[PDB]
Amino acid sequence: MLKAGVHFGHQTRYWNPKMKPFIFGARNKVHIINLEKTVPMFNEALAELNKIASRKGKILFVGTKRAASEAVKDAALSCDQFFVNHRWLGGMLTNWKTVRQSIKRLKDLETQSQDGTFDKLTKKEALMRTRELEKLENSLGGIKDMGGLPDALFVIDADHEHIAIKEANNLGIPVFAIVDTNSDPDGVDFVIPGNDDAIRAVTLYLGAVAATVREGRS
Amino acid sequence: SMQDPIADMLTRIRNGQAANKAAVTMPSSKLKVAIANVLKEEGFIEDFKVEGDTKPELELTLKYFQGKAVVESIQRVSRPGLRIYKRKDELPKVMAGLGIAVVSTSKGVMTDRAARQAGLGGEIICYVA
Amino acid sequence: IVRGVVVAIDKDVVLVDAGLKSESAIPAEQFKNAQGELEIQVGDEVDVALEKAKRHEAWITLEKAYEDAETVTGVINGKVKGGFTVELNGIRAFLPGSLVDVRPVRDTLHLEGKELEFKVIKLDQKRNNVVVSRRAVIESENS
Amino acid sequence: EIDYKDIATLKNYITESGKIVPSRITGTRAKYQRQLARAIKRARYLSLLPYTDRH
Amino acid sequence: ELQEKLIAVNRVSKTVKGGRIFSFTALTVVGDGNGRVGFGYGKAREVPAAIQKAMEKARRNMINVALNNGTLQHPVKGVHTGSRVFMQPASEGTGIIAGGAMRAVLEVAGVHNVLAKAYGSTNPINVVRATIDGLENMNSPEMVAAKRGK
Amino acid sequence: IKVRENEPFDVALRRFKRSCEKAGVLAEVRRREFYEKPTTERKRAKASAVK
Amino acid sequence: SLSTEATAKIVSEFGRDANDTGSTEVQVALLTAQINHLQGHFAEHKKDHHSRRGLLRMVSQRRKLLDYLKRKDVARYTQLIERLGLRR
RNA sequence: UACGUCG
RNA sequence: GCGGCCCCCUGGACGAAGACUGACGCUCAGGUGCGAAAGCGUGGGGAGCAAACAGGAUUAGAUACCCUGGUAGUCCACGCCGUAAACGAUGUCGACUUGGAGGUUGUGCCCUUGAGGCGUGGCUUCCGGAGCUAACGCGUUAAGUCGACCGCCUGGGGAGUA
Repeated sequence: MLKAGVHFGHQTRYWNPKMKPFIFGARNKVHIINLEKTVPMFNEALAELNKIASRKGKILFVGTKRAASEAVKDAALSCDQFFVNHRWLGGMLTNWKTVRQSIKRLKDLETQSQDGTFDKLTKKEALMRTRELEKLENSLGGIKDMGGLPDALFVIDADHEHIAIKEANNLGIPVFAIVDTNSDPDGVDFVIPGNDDAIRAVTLYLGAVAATVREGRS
Repeated sequence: SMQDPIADMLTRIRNGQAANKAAVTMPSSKLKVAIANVLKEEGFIEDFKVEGDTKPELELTLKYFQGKAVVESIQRVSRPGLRIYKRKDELPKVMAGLGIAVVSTSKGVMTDRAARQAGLGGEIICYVA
Repeated sequence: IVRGVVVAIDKDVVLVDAGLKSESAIPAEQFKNAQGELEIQVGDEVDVALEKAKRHEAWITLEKAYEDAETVTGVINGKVKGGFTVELNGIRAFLPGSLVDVRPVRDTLHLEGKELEFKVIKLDQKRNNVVVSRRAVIESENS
Repeated sequence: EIDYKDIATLKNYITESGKIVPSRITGTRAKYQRQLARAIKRARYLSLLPYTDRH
Repeated sequence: ELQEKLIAVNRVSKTVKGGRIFSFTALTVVGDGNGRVGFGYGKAREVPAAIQKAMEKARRNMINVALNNGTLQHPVKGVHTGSRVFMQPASEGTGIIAGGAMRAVLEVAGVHNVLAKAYGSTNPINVVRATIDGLENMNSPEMVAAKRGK
Repeated sequence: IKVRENEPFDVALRRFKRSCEKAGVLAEVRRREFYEKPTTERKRAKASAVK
Repeated sequence: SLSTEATAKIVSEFGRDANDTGSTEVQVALLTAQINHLQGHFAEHKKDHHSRRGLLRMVSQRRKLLDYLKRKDVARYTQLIERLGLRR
């Protein structure tokens, strides 16, 4: 709701002509996003995104670059929602089938880990198995309790996370992206011209989104 | 050199529809305003506007229905290399009637429906499909 | 010059906020003292003027050297009216032509394009400059 | 650059063995590299500069 | 109401280290009989696995066609790779009279009585791809009148 | 071309000839007048100098 | 090409006034002046095949303009080629 | 050779 | 195709502002011109290089590659020839259609507060979007979207031969 405070746009380099409607674009070789265009765009994204959030849907924040972590873990986990913060595996939506059995192995190995037989029979293989929980835990972290493929997708950079956008367009999932002036509005259904790599901007930004996901009529 | 300004106009409209262009400007003439009036009348362009005093400039505000473009295929039929003059019986229908063919008849620049109804053939300028 | 605040400090890397599209990153080499430690913490407003930039605030470590005539290396690159500008560690030096040009006996073209070693005696931190000595000519000319 | 009689300037833009230095080294926008070289050659004809260092 | 039929099976080869290795490719088209046409390629080591992969890919990747009463609407030309294809609505011009590998897609497409004539190449894998492209960019009088106002 | 030095000298250290004459300029003028191979040798030398 | 004083003299002779420097008689007379001057140049040299290509452009262009002015006003044509001594 | 499928 | 420097004669291109003519334009079968290299004719020249040629090797042989010599030729004047992987294997002219990094040559504006900032032309290089393409790739210098005129193609060989 609050006016974007401190980002005003970025990316002098590799700017994309399809971002030409969103650029004010003056200072010191770098491009300034027209935030007077961003505010209606971002309010629309909060509108439809709250609309699917009230229908009891799953949202899947996507935060692979740094420092979108742990800001996407903090914002998704502040809601009762899901996230990807480390490397987004190629095909966790379009073959979720195989990713379902990898999530199943993460559940079986944490149940085996903190409760069952973890000290049993070996030290070396037990260390092997625990670092399998680090690898499967940081890759399949947020999505491990989803149990479906989600009803929306909220990516924090459109060019850095083009794979996830490409799959959610492949599957008919609404993509909500904060694009920058280098990115491309591929199949992003609700584009938001913003700043992808400022931590102030993405914490303000995810703060608003996580605010409207759990917003409660009460 | 420019030897067919009509085909140049239709080229401007094909390449404007193909580039999601909002509007198309070109040099203007009586025949281009006649054709453009037929295109606005039949619903293939949104509007036209002729400006300038000593060098007129026709401007066609183009149409896009969905994301797709309205003018699906515009072709020039009676080119200068070989002109095509059809009678009222030989006068063709394009896409089996779903798409007009702009014929220059003696009564004026009309469509195929309008000139087959008027009972007179002429010089068939372009297929708009 | 940019005024920023420290927010993230992960060993060997310091993160400062400025207000642009990205937050700069300063190597601990600029915030380290002569004892071998750090002098800052999260929440401190430090100065940073932007490793071809960290030298501007790294020359402060060369003071304990110029206090006892520290021999360095440089090269002439600029020339005006009797004044010569030498790039010494990135600081413009001053060399008058009192001895550089006087009583020409031959083709004195061994000046523009010379790369030797000069000596320094006095330094000026008030004029951000380092005037070269005069007697050191007995080393730069024919070492 | 425009002039060839100023052999101080020309002598900066030449190597120790009489050869013209490339603009890849000395900067010198190509127009002035061309004027330069042509002036060096006019000067070598007048024996203001040498063609080589083994005359 | 699925109405599947196979057009072409071939034996392709690979040429590994020790001799050659022979694989089989199917090419099928399914369709309900009222628009809704799909084709699938599918390739496998034996013929029934190939046709099954082809059907399974063809049941998805299925496209709508705006039919007329039982036939096409306006004459349409679809091209794919080297294969240029004409079709003409033939307003009850009885019977589907199309080339091989075009008769099948037009048959399960639900159209009954068009006139065709494929030109150019007439490789079956590209003559469909030039019938769907074709039937895909054929639009109806309620779509053209939707576009241009009336 | 020349070098000299005063009495502090040990080694030749004449790398003035890895600057100009020895390596390229004399090995180049050992072999044929073309006009043709140099146009392509320079074409692929400037086409190789790329990032 | 031609001298500034020469071009100014021919514009003054053939135009309606000075500044009428694009009229058809004027262009024809300037092309004619240069054609004759280069007759003097190409009597010598004779293997300046590049400069001659420029000359044949002048000849062809003069010809085009004479054809224009012939099919616009024939009185201007006859006065013009009468005055320039061309046509043989 | 050689690829044509069920309660 | 043109590479030291200087003079003389000379062709074209591009840019800036303004003036003038007023469709005078585009393409072009036959026709005419120019057209690398080798070659030919007459007369010069001839240092290097080098077909032919000779010798030495290598080799089973070596009419070759390698070595040592070496004539025409290459160079000049005038005439002929009339061809090349004469190639961006892409005819000419014009119009329209997302971009990025350069090079080169003009010009305008702004503190020129420097080796700057903002534009606007001409030519050119690399990469790529849509589109096209059998693919490879082309991609505002198109092989995209069109128009005008020309040239040429119609299976391989025989044969570009008789």
